[PDB]
Order: sequence, then C-alpha cells, then structure tokens
Amino acid sequence: LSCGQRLRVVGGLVALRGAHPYIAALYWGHSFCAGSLIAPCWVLTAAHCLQDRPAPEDLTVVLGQERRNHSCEPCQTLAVRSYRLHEAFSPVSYQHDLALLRLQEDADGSCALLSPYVQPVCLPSLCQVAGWGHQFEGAEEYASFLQEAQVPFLSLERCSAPDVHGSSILPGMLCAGFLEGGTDACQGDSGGPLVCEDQAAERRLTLQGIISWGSGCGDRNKPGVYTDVAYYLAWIREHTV
Ligand SMILES: C[C@H]1N=C(N2CCN(C(=O)[C@@H](CC3CCCCC3)NC3CCCCC3)[C@H](C(=O)NCc3cccs3)C2)O[C@H]1c1ccccc1
Repeated sequence: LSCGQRLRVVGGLVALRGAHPYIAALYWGHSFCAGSLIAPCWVLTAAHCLQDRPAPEDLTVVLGQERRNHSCEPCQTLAVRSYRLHEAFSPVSYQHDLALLRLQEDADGSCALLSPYVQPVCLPSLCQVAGWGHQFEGAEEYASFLQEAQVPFLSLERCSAPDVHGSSILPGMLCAGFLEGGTDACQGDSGGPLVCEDQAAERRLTLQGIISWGSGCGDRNKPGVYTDVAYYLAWIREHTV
C-alpha cells in the first residue's frame, strides 16, 4: 500500500518491528517524544513536546525501532531540518497540540527510505494507541519494547460529561479509551499515534489522533485525550509542501 501498510501505554502488549512501521522516536538531551511518519520527509508529533524550543540540530529521529535502547542496523537515524508547532498551541489548555518535523534530506533529496519495517501512515480522508511510555502511572522506567493497546473512540458527548473531562475537551481534541479504565496512553507516550484500520481502504493504518494529555493513566472515567488529526487536515497539508 502507498500508505498505512503493516507487516505483522497501560494494558498493552509488545508491538514488534513492522507492527507500526510509521512510528518515529524523537530524542534530544534527556528528553523523548514519539511521532508518526506521514510522508518520507515529515513526522507529525505533539506541540507540547517541543514547548521549550530545542534547536533542530539537537534532535534525532529514529525510524524502525522495536526497543528504544538497542542499536539497530536497519533502523534509520535522521537529523531534523526544522519543525513547526501549530501557531495556536496553548500550553495551558493543550488545544491545538500538534507539530510537524521536517526531516533532513540527504544530498539526493531523500529522507526516510521505505521498507517492510518503515512506511508512512495514512492521514484521514480497529483502533490502537502505541508507545514506549510508562506501563502504569508512576512507573520508574519507560517501556523497553514498543507497546500497543486497542482503544475505541469515545463520543464528544460522553468525554465532555462532568465526571469524565467536562469543559476541558475543546475543538480539535478527541477521546479514546474506556470509561472502565485499565487501558490507555501514559507519560512518555506524548506525540505517539492513535491509528485505525480504514475498512473502506483495505484496512490501511490511518492516523486518527496524536497522544496529547490525560488525567492519570487508565483511571476510571479518565480516558486519554488526543489531538484530532482530521480536524487539522488542511493545516497539515498546507505546511507539508
Ligand atoms: C516529560 C513528558 N511529560 C509530558 N507531559 C506532562 C503533562 N501531560 C499530561 O497529560 C498531564 C495533564 C496536562 C493537561 C494540560 C496541561 C498540562 C497538564 N497529566 C499527565 C498524567 C500522567 C503522568 C504525567 C502527567 C502531558 C502527557 O503526559 N501526555 C501524555 C499522556 C497521555 C495520556 C496520559 S499522559 C505532557 O510530556 C512529556 C514531555 C514533555 C516535554 C518534552 C518532552 C516530553
């Protein structure tokens, strides 16, 4: 498939190489964030990851990772040429929590080299959250292997209820998970994906959300809040030329 091809977090299971070929790991200093390769030179992440404005030259993007800590011969390490946070991102409400990383092209104009293990994810036009974050709130360490968990969408009516997130859910956000708790994104999953298999398009992986924020991890009535990628389609297309 041109995009969304697939080869093979609290309450998740290990996601081996090729399960999320689009997932990107972003490193700088002692900080980390996840992202999604949406085109060979473009990675979509959360704006809150880059609030402190690290210099692009200090960033490293790694594609093809299974364990974050291992050196991996087929994995692709790329420099970041520049990045763009959404101009409306608010560090107080977390509205408009999205950012684009423009990967550094080589002498031949190439960034990510596509393979069975590295493939872009489709943009919108069943659902899982993935990441290397804490496997429970307060965990001393990030997960060693990439984790994946199946989480369903929650309507704006149910997520904006007073016992759930109330008035905190603003336009551009969506919720996914369970009101029962137990399965969700957690600290360290920032910027990562919420991908769905598009039944209408041969089950191709489609990026529906960006892991943004949560009140706890897997708590009852507190599902994870994601940036609604479909809400920003024109912004993404406008800034990825
Ligand atoms: C270091 C990393 N910590 C964070 N953040 C600390 C706050 N946060 C939350 O959701 C806040 C709420 C927000 C609401 C809006 C206003 C600000 C508080 N609550 C969490 C609950 C779980 C424990 C941590 C706090 C963000 C987050 O974890 N997002 C991922 C998640 C998705 C679902 C559940 S946690 C960002 O991001 C990373 C990072 C930052 C900077 C550079 C690189 C990485």
